[PDB]
Amino acid sequence: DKATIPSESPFAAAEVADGAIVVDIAKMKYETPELHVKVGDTVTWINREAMPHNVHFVAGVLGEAALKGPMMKKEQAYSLTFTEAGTYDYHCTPHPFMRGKVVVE
Amino acid sequence: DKATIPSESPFAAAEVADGAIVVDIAKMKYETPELHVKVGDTVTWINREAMPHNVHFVAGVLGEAALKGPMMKKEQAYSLTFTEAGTYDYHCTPHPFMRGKVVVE
Amino acid sequence: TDPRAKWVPQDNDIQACDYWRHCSIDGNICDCSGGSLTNCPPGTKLATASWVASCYNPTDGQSYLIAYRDCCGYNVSGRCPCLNTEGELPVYRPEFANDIIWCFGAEDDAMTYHCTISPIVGKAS
Amino acid sequence: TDPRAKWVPQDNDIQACDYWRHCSIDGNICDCSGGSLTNCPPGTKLATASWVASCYNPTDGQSYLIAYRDCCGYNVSGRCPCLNTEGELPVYRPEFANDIIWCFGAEDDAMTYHCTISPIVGKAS
Amino acid sequence: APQFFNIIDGSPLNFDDAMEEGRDTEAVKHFLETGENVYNEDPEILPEAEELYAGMCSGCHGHYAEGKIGPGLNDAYWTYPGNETDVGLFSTLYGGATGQMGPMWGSLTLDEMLRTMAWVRHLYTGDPKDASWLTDEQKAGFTPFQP
Amino acid sequence: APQFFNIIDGSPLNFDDAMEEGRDTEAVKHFLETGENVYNEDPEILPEAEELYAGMCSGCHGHYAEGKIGPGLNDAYWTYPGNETDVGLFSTLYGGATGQMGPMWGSLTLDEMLRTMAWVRHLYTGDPKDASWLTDEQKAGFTPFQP
Amino acid sequence: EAETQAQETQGQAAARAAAADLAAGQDDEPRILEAPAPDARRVYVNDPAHAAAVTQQFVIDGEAGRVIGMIDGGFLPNPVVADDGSFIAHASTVFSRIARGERTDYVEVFDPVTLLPTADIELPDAPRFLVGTYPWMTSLTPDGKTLLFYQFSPAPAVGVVDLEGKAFKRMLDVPDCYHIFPTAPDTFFMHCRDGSLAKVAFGTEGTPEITHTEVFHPEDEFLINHPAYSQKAGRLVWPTYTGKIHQIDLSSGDAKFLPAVEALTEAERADGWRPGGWQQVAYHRALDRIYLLVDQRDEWRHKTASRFVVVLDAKTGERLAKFEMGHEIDSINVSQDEKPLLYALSTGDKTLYIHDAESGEELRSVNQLGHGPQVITTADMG
Amino acid sequence: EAETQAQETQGQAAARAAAADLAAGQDDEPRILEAPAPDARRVYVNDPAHAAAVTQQFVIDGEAGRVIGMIDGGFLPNPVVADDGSFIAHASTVFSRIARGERTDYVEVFDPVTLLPTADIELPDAPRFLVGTYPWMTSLTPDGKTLLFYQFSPAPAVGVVDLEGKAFKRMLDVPDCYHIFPTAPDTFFMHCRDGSLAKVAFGTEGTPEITHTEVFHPEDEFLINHPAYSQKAGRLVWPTYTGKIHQIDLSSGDAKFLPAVEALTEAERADGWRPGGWQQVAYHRALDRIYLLVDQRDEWRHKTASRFVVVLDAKTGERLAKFEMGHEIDSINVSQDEKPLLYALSTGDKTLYIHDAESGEELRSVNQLGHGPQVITTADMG
Ligand code: HEC
Ligand code: HEC
Ligand SMILES: [Cu+2]
Ligand SMILES: [Cu+2]
Ligand code: NA
Ligand code: NA
Repeated sequence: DKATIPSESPFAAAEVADGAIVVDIAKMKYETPELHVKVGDTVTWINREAMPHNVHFVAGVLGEAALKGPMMKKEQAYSLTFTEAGTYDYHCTPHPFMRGKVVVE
Repeated sequence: DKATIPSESPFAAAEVADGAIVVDIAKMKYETPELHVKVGDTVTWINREAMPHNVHFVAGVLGEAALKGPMMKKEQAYSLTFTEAGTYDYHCTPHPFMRGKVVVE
Repeated sequence: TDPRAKWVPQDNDIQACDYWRHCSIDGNICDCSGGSLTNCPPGTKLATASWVASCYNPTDGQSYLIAYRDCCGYNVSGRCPCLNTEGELPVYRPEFANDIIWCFGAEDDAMTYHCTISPIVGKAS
Repeated sequence: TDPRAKWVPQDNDIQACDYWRHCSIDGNICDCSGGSLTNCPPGTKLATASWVASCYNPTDGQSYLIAYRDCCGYNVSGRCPCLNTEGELPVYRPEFANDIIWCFGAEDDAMTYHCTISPIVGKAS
Repeated sequence: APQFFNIIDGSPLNFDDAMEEGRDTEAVKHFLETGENVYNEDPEILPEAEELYAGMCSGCHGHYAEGKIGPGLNDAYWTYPGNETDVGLFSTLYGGATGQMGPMWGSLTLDEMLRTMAWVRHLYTGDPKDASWLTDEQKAGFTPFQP
Repeated sequence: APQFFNIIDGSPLNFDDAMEEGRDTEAVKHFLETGENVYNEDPEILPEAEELYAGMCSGCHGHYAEGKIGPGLNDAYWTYPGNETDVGLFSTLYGGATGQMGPMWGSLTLDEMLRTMAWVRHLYTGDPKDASWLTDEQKAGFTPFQP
Repeated sequence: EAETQAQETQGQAAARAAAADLAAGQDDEPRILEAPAPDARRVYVNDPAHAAAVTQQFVIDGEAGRVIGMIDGGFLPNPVVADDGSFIAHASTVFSRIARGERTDYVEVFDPVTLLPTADIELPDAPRFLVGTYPWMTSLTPDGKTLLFYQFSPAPAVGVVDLEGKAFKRMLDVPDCYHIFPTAPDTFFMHCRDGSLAKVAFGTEGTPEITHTEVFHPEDEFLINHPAYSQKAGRLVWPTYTGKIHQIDLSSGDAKFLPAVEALTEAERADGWRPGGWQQVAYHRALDRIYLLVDQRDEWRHKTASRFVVVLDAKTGERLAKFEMGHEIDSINVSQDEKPLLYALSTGDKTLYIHDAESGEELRSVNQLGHGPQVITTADMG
Repeated sequence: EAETQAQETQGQAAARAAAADLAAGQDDEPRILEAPAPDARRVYVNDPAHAAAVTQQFVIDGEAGRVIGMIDGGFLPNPVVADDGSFIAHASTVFSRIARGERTDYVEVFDPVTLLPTADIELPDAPRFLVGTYPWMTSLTPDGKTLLFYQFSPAPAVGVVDLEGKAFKRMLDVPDCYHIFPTAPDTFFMHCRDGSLAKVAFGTEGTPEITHTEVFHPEDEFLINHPAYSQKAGRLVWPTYTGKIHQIDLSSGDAKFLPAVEALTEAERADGWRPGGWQQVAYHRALDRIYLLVDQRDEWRHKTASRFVVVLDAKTGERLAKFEMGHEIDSINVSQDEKPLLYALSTGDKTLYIHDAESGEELRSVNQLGHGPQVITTADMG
């Protein structure tokens, strides 16, 4: 695969250490649409509003199968560690208009 | 393969050639249950009652596929020319209890 | 009306369950989904076999044998449902049983029930 | 009752269409086919995504965001149908549209609609 | 008296060809005069009638006239409608039908014909009420046949 | 006077690193003293402000600060809560954040920072009543930003 | 908007907990429920839906009058329930294009708690008999290891499905008989056109051994399509159009005809009383009682609903009670426990009325049971 | 049970005719009928059946108020009708085990007279958007040679199906826009999230050319999911929740925005009148008239049925009439002939009420139209 999952289920945002790579979700959008990280970094998405959101990578992007991430409720987080360089696009399952990408270098 | 259908659909009994081999159908049964004919003979079933009836030979008897003859209303006939020699069992589709047999010798 | 009361046939409306030729119909009247009293609706397959019943015609006082053939290859029409059992016999006497899906002989081996027609195939007792 | 009258929520019966958490539900109440207010019936698949709506709770005067997730992989239950549209928006604003079959994320990719649950996912405005 | 005609071509049956033995019986006289066959359901006759049917008819028509190589004779249906009456049944045997069912005025006496006929009516499986060839008293004692 | 600290390590901001030019303006004096940025929603300033944002921030934060390489700056959510205030926002520009967001004293004078911030506050797409950095006269005259 | 008193109490208790949970600070965490363990009061209601292409089965808790689950089915499926509650199954039929296209007959086995399918066994050459749902046209052998189904055309036959091995075995050639009443892992009885009963003993291979019993009913006596059969007791309760009841005891492995009984009294028959409906008979094993849906009706209206249920001692034929159901009932059945429930299903109301079998009093009801619910099935546990 | 005042008419005619055939000795010889030639008065009613796994469409002769045919369908199918009556089709969805198992999305084309399927085109990877039925979520191009359907997840797109060639062609990547209004064999418009219209010109291959129009409505103005579109006239009629009407002229191949018009009067909006239902708008090409389902209701009851229909001049916005439908109507439409019929469908009554568009008088009706009928489709012939 192109990434590993630290936590299969969402976890409390408060557990995200200061200084960690974070993409906040609020107002129906990924606050950082074009995130640039290095091979090996772990990205953590934190939903900041009541509206549930998740990250969804279609099949073939992070691996054979698509990665339909779990829905984060307010103050919940989800992480993904990228093990290979490249550009991986994603969107929010119920809100296709919500799109973002992670550039692994 | 083992028989030919002179007429696809049933026809009036009046058109039945006098002296022809005939199996009458009445009172829920084939009045001549064990008909004996010779290779090349054309047997003709004639329904004599209001209750509709037909002749049904399951797959493998008169050929690869089964022969589900058409329903005969009162005073209607249906014929079959037996080409190979052998015993050919048949029944009435809606009335599985109505059993018949044609011995070709 | 009373469902348990003796069946009283009429000869003035084929879309009503008390129409005389429907004395032993089970399902839906074809005339209500594009067919007619004796024809199948477009797209359906016409069965050859069926269950029968002797129905009394109040118009001429004669009884006729009705051949309840089904139009098949379609989901139940859902229009004009009727269930009558004049002379209807249990399944071990299939020739007169009407819970059976009489679709045998239909083109393309269609066996799904859509509706039933009420054609006369002869006079009865 | 009057279908066009303003919606009046209650907090004493979850099987009634006027139960407060159902202010924007579309389909059938899961509690009526083996599920519960917030759980799916046995044999069905639980979707992750859904449409939402802010529902007013007459009990505490607070408004909560309800996530209308569907239980899928089964034909419509046919029990307890309801259709409310408090704050419901057209399809071009999917996050609040309820004609959409919210089955995305369900196990085995089940996409058929069976019923809808009404769980609270947070407080609203 | 009844009309005795060949069931196929309608010509009068010629009783002059009948065997001389068995033309005198009281049953024959009564029958030729009234069209009624007194041997029907006749206890003192059936046993013999049965033997007659066994050797003379069972081979083609079946052990119980249910049908086999030939057509059934035990029900209300008759290819030749007149056979629902004994005058017609008799005419069938005496003058013959078609194919292998030809005239029997050479093999059976008039009396043997009526006896054999009785067994055929006895093998009837239809409703007694429909046994038009029977008197009321006989209808009352008739029971649909069963082996 | 408000306290100016680096938003990440909390060390005091060293104004000695500030450009010598543009420290004297009345805006800077007032801001440093009260923590108020008088350029907020100031029409005469908005044009230069937008240009200042264009050259220095749009590259990482997007043409309208909706977000890109860096997080969006146009809504109610802030990674660093203090940025909801102008003292906090300024502290972020002056001291920098983490990652690619470094200090800005080597690219903007003190006055230019306040003008740039004026534009960031201008791109705000929330309801006027939420702009806690705005004053009534500014609010009533303020309208959620739309391209 | 119409709720029954039972579902109203449930709906209220549910609101109560949800309100208290919220108030106590609990959070909603949606999951997939499991149905409660099957028990005596568990009852199944199958909806043939007037022969629609798709159908539904409702799994119900009779004690509470609550729907605890459902199972989807194809065209006119036949449901079966293991008496020991270890599993449930059915023989179904589907098409590649709703009601047209390639047909596929198959058998599915389900987990009684998760309702998940544990087996999907395809039947070769679409052999199922497509007819109004008759409980005994698809039956389970006493060991629950085999499922038997009837085939009408092109010839009378019964299919043998190995549930244990999850595989179709073979078709068994049978006389002109109908229905299947399993008495052993390799034996079952059928009812023949001639009025006799047929005993069919089949092995893993070879022609099955068939024998006939004496003809137990005249040709003008009509035995309904829905007789009651208790596999545990080996009792076959078969009513006629007039309410006359033929009881056959198969417990010994061979048919033993018991004294005929009359469900209706002389007075009632003289007043036009006759049985009527779909599942007209019910039989309680332990109590050895017979239940029959009856009413006053013309002789050819035998499939119409009935508003009364008479109960009689199956041994003495003695009348024990007569209940006024208060509704148009098409089918009945009972739970097999000590103080049984009397289930009365109305096809027209699409409602299951649950009564106390002793007093006949209506206890609760469950509505919205499909488009035309017709069959009630229960498990004889213990 | 009930028969419409037009059903009895047909039932009597058939009775009278059959009685005559019997009297004259004319024997019954059953055959498969063909539907009458599609005409201006032919109307289609699709029954989504409240999202059931299987559905039905009823072909109706609006003039006689008679059902002349039916067509089965899967899960939430999208129906289309060739304006020249040469054919009809739909995008459907089926599963291998009723509502579970492998999913298959496909397009079927039907002969309008025999109702026989002339094509079964499979859509790769189940791309259909499963949602309540919106007529314009699946559309036919002007030449009737291509069918376009919308895909919602995992990303907005529209599938191109070649009916002439009977094959799926490709999926088109589109912006976050919804609905499909074809204006040419290679062009169609869409409504976007930002309130603009999107123009999509697509070739046989390569990235489609996409352009946006100006934003024609404010963010807080909500446009219903059932706008009326006349492909022949190139007129798009899009109402808001308040009855405000946005008209877009697409004839020139480019969007031309017409003056907005208010379907409800100031007095009415003041008294709480608002449009409501499913297919809330109809548009008659020749007469250039707009029909809207309205009633008095709270603002968040926009999907409930209405009892009135107001008619107005599309060009001037002048109120021409206001009909009291006498029933709970969820959807309306009109025949496109000279003196059009006004179709009023009630999901609750499962009945189609046929009115005179000029007077608004109810002429006839057709009942028993499925479980929850919702979509009326007509062909603009000539
Ligand atoms: C085989 C050589 C036969 C023997 C021995 C008997 N019958 Fe026959 N019978 C035979 C045939 C092939 C037919 C059909 C004739 C036709 O033209 O259709 C018959 C017919 C009859 C009938 C007519 C029944 C009807 O349907 O109307 C009768 C009454 C009859 N046969 C009587 C009969 C008796 C009494 C016999 C023993 C003395 C007997 N048959 C012998 C062939 C043969
Ligand atoms: C790329 C080299 C950048 C340029 C040029 C600018 N910013 Fe930035 N900014 C960048 C990153 C990677 C981040 C995230 C920092 C973190 O620790 O998460 C930021 C963040 C900000 C913030 C914080 C917003 C919040 O949510 O708290 C602000 C207020 C900000 N940036 C402002 C800003 C201005 C005004 C700029 C132009 C002078 C500017 N940034 C340029 C990366 C980059
Ligand atoms: Cu989202
Ligand atoms: Cu027959
Ligand atoms: Na005969
Ligand atoms: Na932000």
